[PDB]
Amino acid sequence: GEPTEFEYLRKVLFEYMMGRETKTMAKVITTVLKFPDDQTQKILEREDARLM
Amino acid sequence: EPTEFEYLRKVLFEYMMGRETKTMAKVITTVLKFPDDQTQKILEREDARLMSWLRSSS
Amino acid sequence: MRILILGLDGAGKTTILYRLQVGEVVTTIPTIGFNVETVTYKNLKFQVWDLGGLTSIRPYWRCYYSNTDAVIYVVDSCDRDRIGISKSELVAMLEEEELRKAILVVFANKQDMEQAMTSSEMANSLGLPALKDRKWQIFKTSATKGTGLDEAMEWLVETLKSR
Amino acid sequence: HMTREMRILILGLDGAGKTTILYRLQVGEVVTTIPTIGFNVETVTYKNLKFQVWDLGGLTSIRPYWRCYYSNTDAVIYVVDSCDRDRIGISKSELVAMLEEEELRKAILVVFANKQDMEQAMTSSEMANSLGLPALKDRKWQIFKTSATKGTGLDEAMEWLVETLKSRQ
Ligand SMILES: Nc1nc2c(ncn2[C@@H]2O[C@H](COP(=O)(O)OP(=O)(O)OP(=O)(O)O)[C@@H](O)[C@H]2O)c(=O)[nH]1
Ligand SMILES: Nc1nc2c(ncn2[C@@H]2O[C@H](COP(=O)(O)OP(=O)(O)OP(=O)(O)O)[C@@H](O)[C@H]2O)c(=O)[nH]1
Ligand SMILES: [Mg+2]
Ligand SMILES: [Mg+2]
Repeated sequence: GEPTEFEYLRKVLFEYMMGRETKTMAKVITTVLKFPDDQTQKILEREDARLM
Repeated sequence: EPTEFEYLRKVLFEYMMGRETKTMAKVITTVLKFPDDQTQKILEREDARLMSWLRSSS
Repeated sequence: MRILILGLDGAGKTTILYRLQVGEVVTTIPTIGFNVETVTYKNLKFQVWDLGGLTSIRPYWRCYYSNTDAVIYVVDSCDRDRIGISKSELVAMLEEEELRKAILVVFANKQDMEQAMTSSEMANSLGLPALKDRKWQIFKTSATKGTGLDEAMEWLVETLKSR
Repeated sequence: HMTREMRILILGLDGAGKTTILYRLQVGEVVTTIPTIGFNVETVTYKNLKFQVWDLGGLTSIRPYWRCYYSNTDAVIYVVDSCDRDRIGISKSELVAMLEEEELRKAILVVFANKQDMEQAMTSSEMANSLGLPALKDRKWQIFKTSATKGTGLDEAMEWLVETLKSRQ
């Protein structure tokens, strides 16, 4: 059995990569994948800087 | 830990930081076994972003 | 308005979402991810997020908390063994700064069953009378039959309309 | 095109020496490595030309991801451990598979028969035969004896790659 995180990430990453609810999906991705806190900070700072 | 998590973190970090995004989008959609319809939509969208960058002066 | 539907797996979250959207029972599978639909009640639109409740994915619920106006917390009234789990998830979530001002409605679901706990036991087990600085109410629901939903939603909407 | 930054992939089975080669090319020395679960990409300067060189991890389960990186590839450096007699057939089948990809049609192939400093190393000729290289009619290819640790053969292999790229139709 595939780790269930894969199914979870397929849904989250599809949404994110299609530009839908990207700040939320970025939080989820960085959490699910257990990124080191410094990388997470960098990723979420760049997400916030996306101009509408 | 799944081998794929370490791999996905390296790849997602580059993607989310805006580096080599097309290549990374191909990798992410392959690793996570996305269906080809969704993959082509995602890749079409990357190609459109790069097309809008190449044709804009500013 | 943004609403989260939370609760353990099997509680009836997804069944409630589509009962609210299309007034019918739908077949479900365990939600490994989320469902999102906009729902129209009393000429008003809510974006409702139904988050999966399986053990391995419960920890990701907090990722979705930013800008939440209300939580519908769905509890299987027949599941006496895991009401303690629901209570610990409810305590943990209400400590989150992002939900400081959120309205909490608890749906004591599966009240169509004879094995259902009463609204009263459930409030006590969930620690609801002890909650401070919180607007909250509990309601008896059956997502399959349809009972209690229209009335819980009347309360949530009016409470949201009043701040 | 010689003027412009070109793209090289370094591929091959885990343990072949890919990451060691990448950094010997970039900084001129042997560095300590771990198993690459991902990739390393570095800008490499060779004969004052700039290469975007991608060193992709060779563990079995992440080899299916190699093809994701094939777009716009000018050259593949295919690294083969000259002492691994048990897996030369696996190196062969991974090579056969990648050379079917349309994304790689334009790419030149340079095979580094690596770890030739070792006593039990297979000869270049035995390896070329084992990999099926003489059957690659439609592919510009050459095989070179190399040692990433001792530096031998790298400059000659790279000189051939650069001459071959310059000669492209
Ligand atoms: N008897 C009865 N069964 C219900 C009721 N509501 C939902 N169910 C059933 O409970 C089971 C689980 O319902 P779901 O809606 O999929 O549960 P969920 O909370 O979304 O579960 P996850 O997706 O894992 O988080 C299904 O078989 C439903 O038909 C109810 O009010 N009464
Ligand atoms: N004797 C000898 N050892 C080498 C040579 N090249 C690499 N090695 C050693 O072989 C081991 C594996 O080398 P790497 O560079 O990590 O192998 P890799 O191909 O990058 O492997 P993955 O990252 O799993 O794809 C290391 O201990 C290197 O020092 C060589 O030419 N001669
Ligand atoms: Mg569900
Ligand atoms: Mg390596």
